[PDB]
Amino acid sequence: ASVYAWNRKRISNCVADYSVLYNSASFSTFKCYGVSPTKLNDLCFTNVYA
Amino acid sequence: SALGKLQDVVNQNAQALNTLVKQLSSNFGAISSVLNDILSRLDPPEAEV
Repeated sequence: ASVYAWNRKRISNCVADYSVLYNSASFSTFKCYGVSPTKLNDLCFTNVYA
Repeated sequence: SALGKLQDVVNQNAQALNTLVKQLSSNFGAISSVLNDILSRLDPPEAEV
């Protein structure tokens, strides 16, 4: 999407593997706020939005 | 209200204990008041703060 019309997708009712995102070398910027990036698989989340 | 002098001391001590227990619910500017949430959410450089 464009930034003025940014798309939002609900992520729910699934098991999320964040170890394949953080260890991927494709992303030049990966800045997490309020949560450690290596602690993502040890937590369970509600209201996940992308 | 005959025994108010002893009950005043008892109420003051119980209220001081209740205030001391209640002060654990405050985060004091942190992201959470629970230590386990901070230790499970953050890396030690910012969990230290």
